[PDB]
Amino acid sequence: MIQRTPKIQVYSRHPAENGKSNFLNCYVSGFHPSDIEVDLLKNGERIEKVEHSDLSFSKDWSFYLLYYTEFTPTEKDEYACRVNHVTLSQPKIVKWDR
Amino acid sequence: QNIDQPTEMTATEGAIVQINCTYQTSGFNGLFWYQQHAGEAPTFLSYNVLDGLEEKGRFSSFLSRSKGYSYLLLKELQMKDSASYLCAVKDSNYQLIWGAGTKLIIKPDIQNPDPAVYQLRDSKSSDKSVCLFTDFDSQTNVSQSKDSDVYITDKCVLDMRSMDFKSNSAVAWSNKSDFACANAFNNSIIPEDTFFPSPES
Amino acid sequence: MRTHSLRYFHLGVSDPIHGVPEFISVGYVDSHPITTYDSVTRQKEPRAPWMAENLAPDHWERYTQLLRGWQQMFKVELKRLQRHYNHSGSHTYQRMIGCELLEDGSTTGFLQYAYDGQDFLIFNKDTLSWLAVDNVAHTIKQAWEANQHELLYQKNWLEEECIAWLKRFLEYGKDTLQRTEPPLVRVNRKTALFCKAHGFYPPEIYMTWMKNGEEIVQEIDYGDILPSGDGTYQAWASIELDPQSSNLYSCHVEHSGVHMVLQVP
Amino acid sequence: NAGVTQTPKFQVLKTGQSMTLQCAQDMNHNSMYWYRQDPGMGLRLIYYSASEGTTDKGEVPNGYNVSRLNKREFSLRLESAAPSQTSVYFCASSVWTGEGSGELFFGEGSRLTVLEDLKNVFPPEVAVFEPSEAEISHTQKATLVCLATGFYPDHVELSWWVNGKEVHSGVCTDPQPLKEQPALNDSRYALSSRLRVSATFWQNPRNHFRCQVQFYGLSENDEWTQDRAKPVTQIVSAEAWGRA
Repeated sequence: MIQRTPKIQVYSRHPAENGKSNFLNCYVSGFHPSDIEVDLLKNGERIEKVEHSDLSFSKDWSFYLLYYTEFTPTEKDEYACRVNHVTLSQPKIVKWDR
Repeated sequence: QNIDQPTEMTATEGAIVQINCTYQTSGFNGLFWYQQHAGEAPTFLSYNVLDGLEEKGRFSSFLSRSKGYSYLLLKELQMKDSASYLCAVKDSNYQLIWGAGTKLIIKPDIQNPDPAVYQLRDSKSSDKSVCLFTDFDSQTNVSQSKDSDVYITDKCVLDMRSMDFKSNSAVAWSNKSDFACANAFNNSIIPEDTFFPSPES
Repeated sequence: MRTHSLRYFHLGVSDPIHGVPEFISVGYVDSHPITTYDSVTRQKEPRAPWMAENLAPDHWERYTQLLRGWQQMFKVELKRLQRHYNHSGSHTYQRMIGCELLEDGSTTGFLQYAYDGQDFLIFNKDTLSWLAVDNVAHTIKQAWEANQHELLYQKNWLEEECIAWLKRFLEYGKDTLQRTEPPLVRVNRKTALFCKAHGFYPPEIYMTWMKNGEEIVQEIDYGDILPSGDGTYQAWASIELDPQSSNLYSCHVEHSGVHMVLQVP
Repeated sequence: NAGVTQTPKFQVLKTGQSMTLQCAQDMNHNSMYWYRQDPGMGLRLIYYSASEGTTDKGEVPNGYNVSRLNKREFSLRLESAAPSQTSVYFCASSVWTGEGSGELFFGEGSRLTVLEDLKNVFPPEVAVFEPSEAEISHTQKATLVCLATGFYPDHVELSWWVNGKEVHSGVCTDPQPLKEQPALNDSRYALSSRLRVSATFWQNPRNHFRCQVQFYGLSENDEWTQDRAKPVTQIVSAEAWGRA
């Protein structure tokens, strides 16, 4: 075997206001086994300076991780998080829905 | 952190003895007892980690976690129980702290005491005269010599298995001219009825 | 004090891709990582500054040796499971152990294993037995239950040792673990009402919607409690608006002994 | 199925000399340990090896080092012996380090004496004394005595041989030696043993009794400069025949 596909949630650290520095978060959770690839996107291309927590353990034996990067949101800039896992046939893109 | 047990205990064959172990540790992951015969390797006897008494044969082991104390109980003592008993406690980081060990000395039950001091035959290859104090009851203690040129061993228990017969003995020897079995054990308190066979002419 | 827990996780992987560790172990107090070890570093190290500051190098050196022993035992145990399941490829073996110190002073303790992310063996420290989920587990259960001393050791560790460690770490980390950051709570429209909370610690929070003073759980959408990245958390809950009748909706939030109500005009 | 095998049983060393103690276990155990045991205190861990491929110091590592050569073997090295390293050394093993209740399986022990100079080393003088005729007629038993005297260090094994076979029934050997000069730090030692038989057995003229002391002493590569004979490892014995 039972492999669990990751739940992917994209959200800002603080309530977003255009022109104010923030952190964009991608929280990936509930997946098994532990190997996973995560990228944050700006306008469809990969952000270079992206940090993440260590692999974390849940009591239901699944795993979770937080990926984040500093940004200032603007009106035209679209953000996403792309995730790949053994349970996914092609990478899954989730857009930051503000 | 420390662990404490008595240095030595003496009891009679057939009786019961309780060997105590008290410990002061940061954390507790169980208490072990080991037996160690003189000149041999310790071997595992018991393990306690919750409160209570555990039996295995003639040996039982008790633990009270709240008082930090255990005992090893030996029933119906036999001569082969003569040994040291080591207690050890596993602390919070799973490291053993070892007690200094308790030497258990068992007094045989002598059914027919016949205390006597015998002169052994000289060896043509030795200048020593040798004297044997033997067959005394186990309450007699043999003291060290007070003369530097006289050597006296401590009592030892021998078992003649074929006859199911045990006896205590101690040996004294010297190459001094004044040495005589009549006075060899003069520094010990020996039985009033000890037999001293006459010397030859 | 609120409820707190201490938990240690092990993960073994039988045929890991290159660079990925075959063995990892991580300890947590509540949501906070406190320690980490893996087969690549082969060192046990602090993951929280208050652990590093209160435990001397001899603590880390000793537990590094113990985790190297665990690493080898996990490899052997996983090799045997995969042989007994008759499985090829990469498989995982996991262990979790820990305890909770509840607000009322009572305690709990737990120990269990999983194979490929599913329960495998579960310890009952009151009946002193292992629950097996299938016949591969049942073979292990038999071997472990024949060692009654080790069952008793695990009961003592869960009930006495684990709780003592937890109290010790809680004091080490008290500035972090015993603090309270109250939530900032707001209601928006997007047709449904969203009740949104952020900036709070600890992460435990209860948010719901009530309609004319009545709670309807099956009508409410509950968001997850998510880390914001700065040590605080955020959460939300939504409810669908009835366009045919007016109703008085209110968001209710409970956090760390304080209750809040936001009535939607 | 030997358990834990360690060597050597006995060794005398001069200050500064090097020595390796060996230890192997055939129990497929993961964890191995080296302890020293000294009078008046509990065992003290020197070094241990939680698993193949790792080792670490115990409570008294200074003056020692170890090698976990493979899963079976764990050697203890004294690079430059000190008199304070005079001790009895025990190797031990356990199934692993995580078994909270797991017991230790011990090897037989290695006794080391470290001396500033080997001129204090002596083998035993061994003599056998025949039973008292008074004892034989009073008790119908006959006690022989063996004395091993003047030896140093206390590295001896005393045994009795009756008609070419080692015997233990009817034997009692002192459990500790006697210091011939109790005050002196380096006193030579004495040891007595008794063998008691039936008078009928002693009175058979073809019965042969021997007491034998194995002494563990110097080796070919120890330097010897004294006038007396080099005190090498050797067997010293004395005998007696039954008397009709």
